[PDB]
Amino acid sequence: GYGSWEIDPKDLTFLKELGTGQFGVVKYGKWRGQYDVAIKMIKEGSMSEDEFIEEAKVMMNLSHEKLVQLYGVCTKQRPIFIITEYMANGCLLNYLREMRHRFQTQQLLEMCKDVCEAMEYLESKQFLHRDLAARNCLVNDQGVVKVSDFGLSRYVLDDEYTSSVGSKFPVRWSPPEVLMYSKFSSKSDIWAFGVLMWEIYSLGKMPYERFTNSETAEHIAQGLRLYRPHLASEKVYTIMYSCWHEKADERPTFKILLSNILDVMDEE
Ligand SMILES: Cc1cc(Nc2nn(C(C)C)c(=O)c3cc(N4CCN(C)CC4)ccc23)n[nH]1
Repeated sequence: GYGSWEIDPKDLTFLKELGTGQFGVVKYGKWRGQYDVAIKMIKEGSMSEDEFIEEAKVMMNLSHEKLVQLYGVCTKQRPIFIITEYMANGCLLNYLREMRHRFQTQQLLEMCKDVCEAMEYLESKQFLHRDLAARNCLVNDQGVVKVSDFGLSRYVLDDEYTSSVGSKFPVRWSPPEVLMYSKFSSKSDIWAFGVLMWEIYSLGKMPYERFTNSETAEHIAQGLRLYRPHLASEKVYTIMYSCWHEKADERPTFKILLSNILDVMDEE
């Protein structure tokens, strides 16, 4: 079985429906009567057994404070449950678009820092995310941003690349070598991170806000990039822009990006 990862359904309680997507309903509940959890009730026939086993392995091997944590699964009942850590402020993209937060740039840089820490860990484990974007990060009650949409959490979040069976490609988060040749690498994650920084500093604007995906691909083919968001200092823009070098091998690592971000944070 799944050992300690197999959660006893008797230890779950339900409080509120958070969402309903392609792979089923997500509810906010408690585990053991004390721990806040997001509970995904998997729609029967939305994923195969092998897919589940593969994606479970992914989440069970990876663990970091800035990665949305799997708590467990219930697999002896129908429907299947996936139990994850609860993130009270939900999706980062919607969070950024709420104008009432009136974010300081210090807050925005800390969001970047949180994600960069998670990505550095993934980098260290040789794990490629492949769909890093604000829509795929979650925010907890404390304003801490964490990366999700990996392994089983792809199904929890009703990932549109997964639910569209590859139809909806993240063009606006992709480097030229991906758009041209499907050449995925750590450096395609690095590129995505830069675009994410841009999303954060643009308070959740769609990247290439006046372009189609097709115009976007042409724009980057001309060596052109996203402008500096007004809220981003020149130093911050230098960091995000470094992620978009034409040559993949000229792009920084997440280790370097984290050091750059911290240096700017301490400089304020
Ligand atoms: C996996 C996981 C998901 C999760 N929490 C939430 N997930 N989702 C979907 C991604 C399922 C929401 O849509 C959502 C929305 C909110 N509202 C949104 C409205 N805002 C004003 C208050 C917070 C909170 C939490 C969530 N924690 N862990």
